[PDB]
Amino acid sequence: NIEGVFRKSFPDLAGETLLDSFNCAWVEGSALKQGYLFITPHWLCFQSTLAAAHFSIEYDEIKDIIKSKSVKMFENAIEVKTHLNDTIFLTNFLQRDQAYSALMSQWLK
Repeated sequence: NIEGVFRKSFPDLAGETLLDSFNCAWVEGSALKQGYLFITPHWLCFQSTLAAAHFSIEYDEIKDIIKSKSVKMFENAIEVKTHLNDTIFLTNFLQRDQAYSALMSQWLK
């Protein structure tokens, strides 16, 4: 029912097809929120599984996407840098390589 989460959380994106989705967590400082990364043709979105916290960012707002270096077994993060110089930290991916590839495909057009 991942589509239902998307359609409830992002009604402004009701015309967007859901191309892919990934389990991960949004981390901001000391706060971690487990949730879902959604990839649509124009938007990168996240909704927390058990909390209100969510975001949506257009690919034309994204300056860079980094597959974070790690020598730790269970850390698997992606960093999203915006043109407004914000940084979004996504962690705890089960399929980080696949997520990163799916991101590249839409961001690089």
